[PDB]
Amino acid sequence: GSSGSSGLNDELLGKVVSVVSATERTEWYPALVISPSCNDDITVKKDQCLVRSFIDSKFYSIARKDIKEVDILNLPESELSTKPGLQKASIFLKTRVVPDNWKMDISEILESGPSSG
Repeated sequence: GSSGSSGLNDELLGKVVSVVSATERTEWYPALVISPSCNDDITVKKDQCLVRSFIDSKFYSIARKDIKEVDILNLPESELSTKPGLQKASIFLKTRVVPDNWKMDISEILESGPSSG
């Protein structure tokens, strides 16, 4: 089980992050940073980056200056058990595998085992 496939390795990107609201520095939501590969029209400012929400799973364009490391997998079961954007996010921090609803580039790699059998 290896299947060489380097999908741009990063520390901040490809991981869950907390987005700080511009209308409320307090309010923050989880989002899986990503790059506009498929989406073209999606114009990402120079000080902006594409992310993947863990609530509705929508594509938002925030500023990296609004993002900041977070501990979703460190959150209490109370927050996760409740907060969705967190839970899912956390799940991806434990299961390290987004839902088929995302289909990043692993959910498919799953398949029926390594290669039939």
